[PDB]
Amino acid sequence: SDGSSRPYRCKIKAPGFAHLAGLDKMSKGHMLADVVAIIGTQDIVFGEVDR
Amino acid sequence: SRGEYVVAKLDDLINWARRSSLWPMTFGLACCAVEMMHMAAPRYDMDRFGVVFRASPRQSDVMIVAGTLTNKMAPALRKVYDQMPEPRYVVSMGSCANGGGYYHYSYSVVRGCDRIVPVDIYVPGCPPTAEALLYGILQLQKKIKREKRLRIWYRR
Amino acid sequence: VKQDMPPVGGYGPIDYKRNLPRRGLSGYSMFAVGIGALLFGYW
Amino acid sequence: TYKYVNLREPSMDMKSVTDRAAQTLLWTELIRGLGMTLSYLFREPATINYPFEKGPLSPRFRGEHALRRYPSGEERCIACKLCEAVCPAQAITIEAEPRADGSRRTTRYDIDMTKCIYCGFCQEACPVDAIVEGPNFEFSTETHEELLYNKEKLLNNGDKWEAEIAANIQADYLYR
Amino acid sequence: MNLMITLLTNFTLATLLVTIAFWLPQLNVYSEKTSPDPMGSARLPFSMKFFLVAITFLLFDLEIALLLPLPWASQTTNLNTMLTMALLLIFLLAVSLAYEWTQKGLEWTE
Amino acid sequence: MFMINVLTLIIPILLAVAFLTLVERKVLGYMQFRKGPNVVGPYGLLQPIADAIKLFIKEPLRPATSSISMFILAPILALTLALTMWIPLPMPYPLINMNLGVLFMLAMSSLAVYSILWSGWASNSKYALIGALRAVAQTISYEVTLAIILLSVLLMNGSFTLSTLIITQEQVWLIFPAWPLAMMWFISTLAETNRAPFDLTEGESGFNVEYAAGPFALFFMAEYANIIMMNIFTTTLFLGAFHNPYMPELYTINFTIKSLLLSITFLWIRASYPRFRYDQLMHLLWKNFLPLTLALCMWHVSLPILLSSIPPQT
Ligand code: SF4
Ligand code: SF4
Ligand code: SF4
Repeated sequence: SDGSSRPYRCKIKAPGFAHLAGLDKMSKGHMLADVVAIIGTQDIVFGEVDR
Repeated sequence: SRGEYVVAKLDDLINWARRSSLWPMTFGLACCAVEMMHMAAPRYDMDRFGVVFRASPRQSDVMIVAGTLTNKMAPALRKVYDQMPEPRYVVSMGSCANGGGYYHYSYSVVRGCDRIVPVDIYVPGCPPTAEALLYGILQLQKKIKREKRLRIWYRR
Repeated sequence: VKQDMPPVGGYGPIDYKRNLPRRGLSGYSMFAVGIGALLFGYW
Repeated sequence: TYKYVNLREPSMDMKSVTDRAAQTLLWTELIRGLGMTLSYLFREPATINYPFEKGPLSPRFRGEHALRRYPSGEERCIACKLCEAVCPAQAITIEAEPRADGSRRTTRYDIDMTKCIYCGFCQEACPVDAIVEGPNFEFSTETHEELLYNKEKLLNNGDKWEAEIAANIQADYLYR
Repeated sequence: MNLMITLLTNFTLATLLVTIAFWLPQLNVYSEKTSPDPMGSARLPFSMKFFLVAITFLLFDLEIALLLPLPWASQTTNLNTMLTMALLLIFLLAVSLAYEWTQKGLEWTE
Repeated sequence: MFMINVLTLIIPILLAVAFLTLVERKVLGYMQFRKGPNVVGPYGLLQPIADAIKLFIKEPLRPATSSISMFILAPILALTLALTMWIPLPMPYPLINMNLGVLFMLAMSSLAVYSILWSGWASNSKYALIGALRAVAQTISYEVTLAIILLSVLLMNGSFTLSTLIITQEQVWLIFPAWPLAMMWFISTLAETNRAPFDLTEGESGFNVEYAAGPFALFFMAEYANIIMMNIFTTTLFLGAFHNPYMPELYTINFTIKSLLLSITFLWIRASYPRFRYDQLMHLLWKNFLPLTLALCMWHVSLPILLSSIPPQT
């Protein structure tokens, strides 16, 4: 806040943004059908991932 | 005459067959997809109308654009619409698909999905309720019911 | 004043534990039933 | 203040291991799932008969917008532009001028129903309860420009839905 | 003659249905589409596992063909020899299965 | 006169599979706390007719197939082997009474995979080819286990004639001496027709996605006819009914009720379990089903010898 009635900067940290970065690490050595469970076992909503 | 009556009854038959077996292809983009799945819930139950749940885009009739169409996403939507068999219809659900909504003035949001695909039914809301989307689907069924393809073919 | 408040005695108990019923016969009895059906069929 | 989910050591005696072997040789838990689904078949489904039956709603519901009137015919809005200043989506456009009798009245009141997020800030910022969000939600159109309401459309909506909007306001206004 | 008539009837109903499904909406008037899948530019890489399970199926199918006439063969007079040969055939089938098991033959398509 | 018999065999198959689609939708819906179609007709009885007329007037896809001969021929073979495969069924009298009806049905079961193979090859997408290869591998593996189970059960029966199975089950059912074979046969027929939880093309591509609405409908008819006939085959093989030579309608009603219950059990299994992985179903066959199949095959070879229970050849 800069003292006015509007925010100067509003950064939104989402839990799903950091979880999706680890998808490449967690899915290493697994099958193609095991990947869709990993994207399921991390509750990923793309409204908060992309903001 | 005889031919006008015959083509009228045939048009009514094909209209009933097309409107009573709608197979939708949703677009799970944003909030409005969650409300769509709430319409597919046992309380409202689209499936009792003949409207199946999560049909394949290669065999679907109507496309439901539920969410915000961004600049990075619109060519994929146009590709999906171009790879859909006729007769096809597009239903815009929510403010984002109608006119941008909250993100109308954003740099990366397409202000309405009517700039990419032709839209038959506009469902307003944010999110429009499951009753509202069901009402829009029923209104699309009424719009299909009063089609006059064979009458135009015979008259031309 | 009139406000949305809980009743003066409080609400009733609410269960929240996992409750699997633990139904059914044991392994010995199930296997005995299987061999009995096999023996009747063979006879 | 914490519990250990999935930290159970199964018994290694003959009875429990024979129960486990019978479970994986005779499909006990698959029969349990089948019995669950079969029991759920004989329950009454929760499917309502739309449009002959409607879902339950509260008098706080935010649907289609409308412009109200006083109980004398005079419209409530006095062109104070609070709703267009508080609208987060900038869906409201207001232009005003004094009319023939000198009252402060609007000459243009447009609400872009494709921009509006249906948040109800306009009806809570109105000092005279002029603009309201009515209970109507079955108002889907077939053309984009039909969702661009002007002052005449909102006045027609108010005159159409006053008999329900007044009752909803009467039932709700004590919580505001 | 009855079996040939039934086969011809099933075949002609199938091709009538295929012709109707492939040609009835062709007479309708519509608009054409351009000539344009995740692997369009990439070539198909060979996988040894699918070919291995194919040949395993073929060999087990051949031993199934050898094992098949047992219902006719159970009515013989050399019952000891028939029982010994049947048990030997199934034992050799199980030995082949166990040897494929031990040498990591059923890997990633188990 | 015989063509009347052929038509009365083959037209109720199409009616039964259309109303099987309706029954599947209704029974699946009622098992998850909602209703099925009840708006189009009285309790949705007009739903399959509307679906058929909708699917037969949709615009065909016209894919860019590498070959058009295989693209045409795959529905031809699929429908032909779906409808030909009903004829040796003893309900209680077969259309064609053959000495080796079981071997005939097994031969058409082995032959039915060419529709999948040609559909995968004709589509220009190589992902569809990969999916078709996986489906073919699954079908041939469960073909192997079907053949061994059928061999052991017929060794109990004593002949390949399908009508003899009614005679050999006059006293007691064959599910009583052969319930592990019954369970494994049921799962194998479930996995043969790409039925849940063994379908793969729906989950993460299909081999028949490139087909038009009409050919997709024909593939659907072939698959559902295979499902109904496989349930009828299981009913005849394990759960045979009481047959009176003076009133065949008793046997007809009885095995119709049993096969209807088995088809409802198929839909019931569809709405209870998550999908298998491909390697998991390979593990289920090659490491679990096959050793037990070979052991029970040895047991059923040796059991009539040591019990003086050898059935007659005729
Ligand atoms: S219209 Fe509203 S509810 Fe729908 S996607 Fe946009 S922000 Fe979400
Ligand atoms: S409900 Fe909210 S977004 Fe809609 S007009 Fe009122 S203030 Fe604007
Ligand atoms: S807040 Fe009320 S009185 Fe003020 S301009 Fe808006 S509708 Fe009119």
